Amino acid sequence: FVQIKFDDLQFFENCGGGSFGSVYRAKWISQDKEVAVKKLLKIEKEAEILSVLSHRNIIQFYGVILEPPNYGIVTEYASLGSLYDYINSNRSEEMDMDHIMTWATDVAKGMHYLHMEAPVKVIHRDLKSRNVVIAADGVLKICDFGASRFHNHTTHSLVGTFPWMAPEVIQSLPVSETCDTYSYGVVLWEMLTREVPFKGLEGLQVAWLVVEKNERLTIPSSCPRSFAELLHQCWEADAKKRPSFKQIISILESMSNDTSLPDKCNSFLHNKAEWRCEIEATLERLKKLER
Ligand SMILES: COc1n[nH]c2ncc(C#Cc3c(F)ccc(NS(=O)(=O)c4cccc(Br)c4)c3F)cc12
Repeated sequence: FVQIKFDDLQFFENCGGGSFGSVYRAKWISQDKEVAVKKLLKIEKEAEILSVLSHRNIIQFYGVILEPPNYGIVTEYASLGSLYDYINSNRSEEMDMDHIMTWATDVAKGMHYLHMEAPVKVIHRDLKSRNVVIAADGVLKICDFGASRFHNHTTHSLVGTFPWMAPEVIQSLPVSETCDTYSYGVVLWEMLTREVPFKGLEGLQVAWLVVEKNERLTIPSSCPRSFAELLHQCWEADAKKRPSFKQIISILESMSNDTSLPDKCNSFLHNKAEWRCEIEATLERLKKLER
C-alpha cells in the first residue's frame, strides 16, 4: 500500500470536475510515470488486499493518496483509452478476426486471473467495455475490479450499465463468478457488431426485457456459428450453465484452430452495412413494443 503524495502528482485535467469514481490522467512526478488517479470519498485500509493483484490483463496498482479530503487510487495509464471509445469510433473498422480473438483472449485471461489465480478471489460485477482499456502495445487491461467491494459508491448511471448486467445482478439474487461471464459476452458482442448494446432503450426497459423475457442482444444471422454459440453460452439465464473463464479460453483456442473461421468472420465483420439493419430492426421493435 504505497502512499503517493497529492503534491507528487501533476494532473492533466482538473480533478475537481468529476463525481467520485472519476479517473484523471496525471504524471507521477518523482517516478516520471504517467498514471491514472481515481477520486474517492475515502480509502479503507483494508483495500490493501487488492494492492498485490498483478496480471498483464488487469490495470496495475501503483499507490494511494491519503490526504483528506483528497483520497484516491493511482494505477498505470493505458495510453490508447477505453475499449468502449475505440469500438464506437470509426477506428474499429481496422479490426479483423485475429484482432477480436486476441482481445477476447486478453479479457478472458484477466478475468480468469481475478476469479481463480489471484491471492483473493475477485468477482468484478461491473465488467463492461468502458471498464477495459487499451495499453500502448494493444494489450487490454481490466479496470474497476475492486469497486464492487471497496468503493461501491463509485459504481452508483446504473441505467447505463443494464446492458452489461447479468439477470441475477439486476435482481440482487445469489451471484456467482459467472455474472462476469454474462458481462463478457456483452463485451464480445460489442467487438463483433461495434454497436452500443440496446442503443437508445431506457435502462429499466432493458433490465425488464433481460430478466423477465429472456431477451438478449441480436446476433446477426451471418455471425459465425462459433461466435454465436459462445455468446449464447455466456448469456444463459441459469448462471450455473454459463462457462467459466477457463472454459471460454479453451473455446477461443479451439476457434483459433478452425481454418474456416478467419474467412467467415472477416467476411462477417466487413459486412456491417448488410447486417446492421437486423440490429436496428430489433431496436425499432423493442421501442415500439414499449409504446
Ligand atoms: C479512458 O480512460 C482510461 N484510458 N486509459 C486508462 N488507463 C487507466 C484508467 C484507470 C484506472 C483506475 C484507477 F485510476 C484507480 C482504480 C482502478 N480500478 S480499481 O478501483 O478496481 C483498483 C485497481 C487496482 C488496485 C486497487 Br486497490 C483498486 C482503475 F481502474 C483509465 C483509463
